[PDB]
Amino acid sequence: AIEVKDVTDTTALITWSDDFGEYVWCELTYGIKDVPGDRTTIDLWYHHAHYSIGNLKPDTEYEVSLICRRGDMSSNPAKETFTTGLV
Amino acid sequence: AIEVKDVTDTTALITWSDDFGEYVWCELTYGIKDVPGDRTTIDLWYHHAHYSIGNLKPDTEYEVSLICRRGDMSSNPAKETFTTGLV
Amino acid sequence: AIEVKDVTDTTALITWSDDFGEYVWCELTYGIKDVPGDRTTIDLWYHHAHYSIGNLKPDTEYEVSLICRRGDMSSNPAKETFTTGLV
Amino acid sequence: PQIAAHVISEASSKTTSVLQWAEKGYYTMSNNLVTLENGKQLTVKRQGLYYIYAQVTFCSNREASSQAPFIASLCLKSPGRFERILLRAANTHSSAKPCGQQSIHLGGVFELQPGASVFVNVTDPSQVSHGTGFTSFGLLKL
Amino acid sequence: PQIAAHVISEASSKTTSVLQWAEKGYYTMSNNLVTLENGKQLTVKRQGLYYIYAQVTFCSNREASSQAPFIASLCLKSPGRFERILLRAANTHSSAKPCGQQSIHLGGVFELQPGASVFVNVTDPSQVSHGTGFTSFGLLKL
Amino acid sequence: PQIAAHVISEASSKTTSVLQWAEKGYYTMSNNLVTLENGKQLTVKRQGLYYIYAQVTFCSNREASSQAPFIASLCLKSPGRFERILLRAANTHSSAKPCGQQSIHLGGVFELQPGASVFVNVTDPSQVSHGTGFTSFGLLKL
Ligand SMILES: *[C@@H]1O[C@H](CO)[C@@H](O[C@@H]2O[C@H](CO)[C@@H](O[C@@H]3O[C@H](CO)[C@@H](O)[C@H](O)[C@@H]3O)[C@H](O)[C@H]2NC(C)=O)[C@H](O)[C@H]1NC(C)=O
Ligand SMILES: *[C@@H]1O[C@H](CO)[C@@H](O[C@@H]2O[C@H](CO)[C@@H](O[C@@H]3O[C@H](CO)[C@@H](O)[C@H](O)[C@@H]3O)[C@H](O)[C@H]2NC(C)=O)[C@H](O)[C@H]1NC(C)=O
Ligand SMILES: *[C@@H]1O[C@H](CO)[C@@H](O[C@@H]2O[C@H](CO)[C@@H](O[C@@H]3O[C@H](CO)[C@@H](O)[C@H](O)[C@@H]3O)[C@H](O)[C@H]2NC(C)=O)[C@H](O)[C@H]1NC(C)=O
Repeated sequence: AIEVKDVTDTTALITWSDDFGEYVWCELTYGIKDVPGDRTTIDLWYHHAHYSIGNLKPDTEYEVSLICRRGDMSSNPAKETFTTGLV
Repeated sequence: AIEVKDVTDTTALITWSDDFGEYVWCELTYGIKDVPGDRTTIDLWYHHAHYSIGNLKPDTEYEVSLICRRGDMSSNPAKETFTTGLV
Repeated sequence: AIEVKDVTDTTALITWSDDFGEYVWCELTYGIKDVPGDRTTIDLWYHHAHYSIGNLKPDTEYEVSLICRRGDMSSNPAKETFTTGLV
Repeated sequence: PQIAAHVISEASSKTTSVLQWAEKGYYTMSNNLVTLENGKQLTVKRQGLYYIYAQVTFCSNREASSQAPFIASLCLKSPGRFERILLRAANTHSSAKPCGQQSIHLGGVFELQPGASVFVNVTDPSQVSHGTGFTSFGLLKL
Repeated sequence: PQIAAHVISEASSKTTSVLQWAEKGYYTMSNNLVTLENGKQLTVKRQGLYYIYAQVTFCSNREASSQAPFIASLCLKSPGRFERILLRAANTHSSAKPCGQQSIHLGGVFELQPGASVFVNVTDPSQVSHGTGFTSFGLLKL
Repeated sequence: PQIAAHVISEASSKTTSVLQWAEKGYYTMSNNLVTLENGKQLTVKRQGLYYIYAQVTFCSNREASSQAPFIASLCLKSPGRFERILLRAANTHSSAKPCGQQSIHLGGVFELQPGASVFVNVTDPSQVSHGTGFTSFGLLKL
């Protein structure tokens, strides 16, 4: 699971679950979908299960990524897409 | 509240309470009242609520002070007076 | 108490108890009995109560030692002997 | 009757300090005399003594956060009376990279009146971990 | 009958390791079959199984204190028998400036006899925080 | 009937993550409707609500151990169903020399069915302290 709730003009709640395996450290990576380049990356504990993103551009289709790590071994990159609103 | 209990020759129990606000770090300051100069200052967690003073001079009127801090904002300096005993 | 359980070819479980006093840090020291020289020493919390030794030589009579410390004061060196098995 | 509860944690976009909970996973609501209201509080309907408990697990950093500990408080709103604190726990932020994980556990015996609500709040909710098992909140009547 | 207790902490000029408590704030003493004696112990009058708990919160520093952890122990004095330890918890002192805050929580099911007294003691009482909620001690009969 | 338990810790040569316990010291087994099986689990025989708790104390070091916290989990094996996690707690390893001591406490209200077994496991069992009082595990039926 990797859900995207409460998407507004500038913000969005990312959540996930502890089903993948015995992982420890993960990278929440996001940025504008199909405007190649600028990407924000965020180190999170696997069992933290949430991050709230802010300072997003309105009316913009974003792209979220979540790969998780146990030592040198790494998890299946779990993706999700979302589009901010406008006002 | 800022009470002074168990005053003896050389010692005294200072106590206070968590009524002032959402403060974090405080300065318990004391010294001889009206012998201008030498003052002892003690960093304490706001929610610690107690300090026991020692190595005080007997038969001496002391003065206690307690200002508390939340970032740059600071609390109402709460004072109290006490006089050690003798033997 | 200072017991030695589960002695096998290469391994052994050392256990003890919290009866000696109010000690803090201890030294579990072992090595081959009567082959003078090479000794392994292991810093342990007094209230940890266990260490599992590995990489021991088979068919060999070993010697365990346990002195415990509270500041500069030190405990009665509590010894024990054990002999590994073979296969 | 047997009156107990246990509700798991649930993240949200609130900013406000009051933790959110849900009747999900291995939750418990014995009967309607204990209720979870608006995902934020366990409200009781019978007067008496309860053992209320809560467990906050959180990941924090000393450099990222301000010079102030993580405080979790278990609070009581009784009807027709002011807010009250029952239990509190404080933990310094860790020096560990990305963050340092630690758990708090509050538990105690208090007298709830009818319509009384209990809730758990924290200094920084963004730091609270919400993985299966890690953060939960409950109650049981003596 | 319903036999439970919960007493809040109270600072004192004792030096001795045994923590002091008071029937103040949101305390509980159900009936005279549980009593708080001399501010230091919860004494029972009926034989049986109890869930005893205590929560110590403390502020400490690694440089100021000696190379030794903060130990809180929940002890039992039964009549006509030696002292006994039931539960213990240990915490290293923090590296944080002035001090670093942390909470312990002990809780367990034990068999008390009639006239048995339980109490909580610590390595360094001067380090124990006494703010509303932070340090408390209680009991409840099954 | 009164159905409660409390078992003390006991070291072993297992490597496997499941903690071992014993009916020793100030243990409690009220009657045969709660049992300690193979030193690893508290199995119940009657359906209903229980407050299950456990306390792990451990000594660890940040440099010696891998970049990963100490996790203790309280698990449930029900008959004819998969394994389940009920409660978890996580703690970063300390920066203290030889090791740094800290305690976890898990406690919660869960519904056990008949023949259900609960157990406590940890990331690194070699780090678990086993001195009198420090590490224990129990249960009590509502
Ligand atoms: C969790 O919730 C509790 C209850 O709402 C919070 O406690 C409350 O905190 C506020 C802010 O510091 C206190 O307000 C202050 O009141 C005093 C006395 O009237 C006044 O001197 C200050 O100017 C300020 O208005 C409030 O009294 C206090 N309530 C109680 C019952 O203690 C707490 O802050 C929350 N905890 C966390 C960790 O967020
Ligand atoms: C909290 O209180 C308990 C109970 O009074 C304290 O435990 C006791 O600590 C003393 C001092 O280390 C122990 O005395 C020792 O007894 C052994 C065996 O007879 C002897 O070898 C030593 O020379 C010393 O006399 C005492 O046995 C021990 N009692 C029990 C029941 O374990 C404890 O120190 C206090 N805890 C804190 C954190 O202050
Ligand atoms: C304490 O014991 C529990 C229960 O046995 C352990 O939880 C289990 O951990 C394993 C290993 O990560 C999980 O296996 C994984 O399953 C998922 C989903 O099928 C799969 O994607 C992975 O490839 C892997 O096979 C298992 O699901 C999990 N069980 C539960 C109920 O969560 C736990 O690891 C132990 N805790 C400690 C601290 O040792």
